[PDB]
Amino acid sequence: MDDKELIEYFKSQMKEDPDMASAVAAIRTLLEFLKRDKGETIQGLRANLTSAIETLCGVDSSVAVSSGGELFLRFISLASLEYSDYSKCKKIMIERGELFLRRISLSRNKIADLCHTFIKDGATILTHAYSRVVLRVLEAAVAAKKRFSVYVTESQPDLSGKKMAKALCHLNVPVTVVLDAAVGYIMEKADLVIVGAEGVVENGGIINKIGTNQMAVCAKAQNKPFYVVAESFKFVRLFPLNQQDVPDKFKYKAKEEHPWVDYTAPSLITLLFTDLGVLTPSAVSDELIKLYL
Amino acid sequence: SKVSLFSHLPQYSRQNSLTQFMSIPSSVIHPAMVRLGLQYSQGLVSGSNARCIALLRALQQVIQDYTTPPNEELSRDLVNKLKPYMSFLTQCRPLSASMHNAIKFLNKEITSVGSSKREEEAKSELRAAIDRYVQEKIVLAAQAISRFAYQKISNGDVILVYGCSSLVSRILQEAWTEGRRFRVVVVDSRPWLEGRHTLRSLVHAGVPASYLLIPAASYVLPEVSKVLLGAHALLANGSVMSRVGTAQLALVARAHNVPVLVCCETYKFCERVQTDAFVSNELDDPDDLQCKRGEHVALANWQNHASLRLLNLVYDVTPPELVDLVITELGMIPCSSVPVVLRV
Amino acid sequence: AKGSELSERIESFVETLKRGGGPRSSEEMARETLGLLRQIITDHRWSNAGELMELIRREGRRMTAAQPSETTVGNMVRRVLKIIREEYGRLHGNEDFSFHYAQLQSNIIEAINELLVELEGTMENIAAQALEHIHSNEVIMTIGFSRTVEAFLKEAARKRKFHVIVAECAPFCQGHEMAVNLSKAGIETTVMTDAAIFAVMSRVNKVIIGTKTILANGALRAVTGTHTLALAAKHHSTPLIVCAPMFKLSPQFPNEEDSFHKFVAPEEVLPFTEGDILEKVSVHCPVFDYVPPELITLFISNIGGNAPSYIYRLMSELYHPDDHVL
Repeated sequence: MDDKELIEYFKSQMKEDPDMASAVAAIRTLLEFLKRDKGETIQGLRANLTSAIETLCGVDSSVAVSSGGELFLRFISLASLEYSDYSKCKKIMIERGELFLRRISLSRNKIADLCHTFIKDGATILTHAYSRVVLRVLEAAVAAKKRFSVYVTESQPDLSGKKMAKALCHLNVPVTVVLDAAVGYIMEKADLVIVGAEGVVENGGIINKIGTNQMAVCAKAQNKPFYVVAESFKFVRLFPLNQQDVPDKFKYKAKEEHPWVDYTAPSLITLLFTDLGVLTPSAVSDELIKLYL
Repeated sequence: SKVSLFSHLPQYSRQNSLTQFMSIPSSVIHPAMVRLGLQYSQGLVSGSNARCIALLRALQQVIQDYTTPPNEELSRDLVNKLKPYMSFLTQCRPLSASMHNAIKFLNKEITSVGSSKREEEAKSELRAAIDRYVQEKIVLAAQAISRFAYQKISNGDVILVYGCSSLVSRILQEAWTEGRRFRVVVVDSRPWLEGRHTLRSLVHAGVPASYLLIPAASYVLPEVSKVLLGAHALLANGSVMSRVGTAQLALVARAHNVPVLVCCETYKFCERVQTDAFVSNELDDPDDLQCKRGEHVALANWQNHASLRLLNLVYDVTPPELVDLVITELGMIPCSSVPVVLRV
Repeated sequence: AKGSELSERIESFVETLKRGGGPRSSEEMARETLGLLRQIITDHRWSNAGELMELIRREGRRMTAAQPSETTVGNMVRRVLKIIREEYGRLHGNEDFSFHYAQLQSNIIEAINELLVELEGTMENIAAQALEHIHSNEVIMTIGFSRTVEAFLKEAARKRKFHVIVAECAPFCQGHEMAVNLSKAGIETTVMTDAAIFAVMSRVNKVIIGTKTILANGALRAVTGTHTLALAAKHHSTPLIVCAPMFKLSPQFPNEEDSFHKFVAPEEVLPFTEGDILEKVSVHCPVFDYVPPELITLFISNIGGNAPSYIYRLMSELYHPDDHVL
């Protein structure tokens, strides 16, 4: 099928269910594209898949999409070169893709189960922007008879924090909203910091919504732990050194341009909660190599 | 007349020639290696790269002329014969980790040789193995490292280098040939003054460059953007052993917020552990410290004075907290991840 | 017969664990635990691996809940479980353990015997590395009583000369015995109270200490007062060294707290003869202390020296991730 069908299917899948990330939609679109092929040679199919991934990347500019596409491409073909009939190989790869899609969807519950035991009783928690996995973690924590208070940030320019505040108020939890310029003023009362992630880099740092770097520095100045929640399919191969090493195709969405993302160094992070387990920033270098088979 | 702190380390001069005490038609030691050891005290020293190549060439030549004993095999005879050879070579000048790894590999190869083959077949196989080792472990690794490091250079940069090293010069020349524009700063230190090799090579290549001495390092760091360094060995805990003065540059660069990159191959990985830039070093000839003032040369006849010692170190150790990136033939990794990856 | 004796031994072990303890080293604890596990293996009925794994897991949960502070027992239990898993995976060639074989028991017993033999020869390997870290005319400071550090210093004292400073821990002064034993060997020693640790740091060259447990991320569970010592050493950039064997490594993270410390009677601090004043005053007597991993430089083990970041990898080759929680 052509690119117009690809884009239409992608947008329809995104719009049908709001509780879904871009990566899952991209993976489902790629699987549907795989099921609608007619070729006879493997590398022609490889070229078609690469072109499809490249076209899909141009619509939405997020880090997770490209990494998910690459992981899907190199995970689908562990053993598909044995027989001489195209049909058997195609069936085997379709089965492998279905298995991969099945295995993708169990990460959030594992993350919540591993992370909910780090919250004390009667504690104040700071957070930035909106993230669904953090909400799941908090739901699991409140299901275990614990009490805490939450501070959130308005997170300009789209006021994303108020949405998370409204979602939190539905679970009768004390939640308050502060300004974007009062983070350092309010760090005094906090006890721990939990944020989401948009991509994990080779040296252990992260890429996230603009405004995380200053919060991390302020928390480091007063010796507060910094926790990160992420997923396996968000691992990318990149080794930035400063703020200007980030590729420009991720900074500006499709100074005065207001870049949307920023990078945080591994020396300001305490622990990482992934579906692979609990890893210090030093083990990410090995785990990324092992993952990229 | 060594310092009490460095009493254990031996001190040697460059005028105590050891060749006077054996016959001109040498029989105790193979003549080619005698020539090599004589040359060790004059030059042929560059980051344990030329030294290892020369040692391997001499070993190949020695292996070429061998006779199988009537009541013995090659495996024990050659191993027992080689010990006085590099013992005398060590007596000439202390070795380096790369040579230790090379001789360990050669001994491992020698032991595994079976007795079924003929002498000529074994000799040819050993020569082929040595050629494969040198071809795989040095040249292709350098090409891969240059290819990897080409991606970290951008237009309008200012890169700082220290000392003389073939790898850095190769990387810079390849990057310039590829069509990128930048400029370089060279820092030198007494008494060897080895930065002039790099300065001349860069000038001949056609790259703008500046030159200065180590104590003024804090003067020019506001302009620099990157720091690029070589290495001599890689310790187990992740520290870096290099020429004296590297740690100062690392510390001042950290104080000025400048990233630091280190280039090395994977066959220099050592198994030693050190916690300070001291203890395990090598001393040199103190008379090189005499300044050629022209008139009233101070420190002349320094042995006449009662309490006066001259110190001359060769090496220092940099902790892993001052390094941000390491580039090897296997890719780019953080410093603290060196032992877990390379140990296998 | 066998069942009654096994039950009696298990009950005696649990009772000894519950009622404080005794003057027993860690090596004795590990040897006793391994002997008990071997005895359980030899004299119980089981057909497939599942029954044995469930029985071992239940016993391990019981003896771990007996005394939370002790950690070597859980490590030995997990190691035995991993050995059994390896043997079953080798013989067999989601998973099922219902398949039966007749060679598992001999292989498991032989592996346990090899592990005991390896465990026997551990102190000498740590002591053999002493000469590479201590030089002439140096000052070294230590805290508390530790057999490993004692052997480490005694081995190096045979060839070189140095001076040692010992700081007592004073809820129960134990540095006195260490100082006496060091002095008997012919080494210069000095005894000094906890209050003057910071004022003395300017004249020290190295710090060598023991430990009780090593956590996954490189953190330390030491005796009380080690945190201030580590902070003072960091203030002067003085190196710090920990001497500890391999059976003190546990696959846990510092997230439970609470029972992390161990509290004892306040009789040690304030005597009972203080009268009515002991009616509105709260007395707290902790024992153990937590140390973050940024304050540790090197680890000296029975295989070599490693950076704190390497410890994680070691864990991956010691315990299966399934058996992390009993």
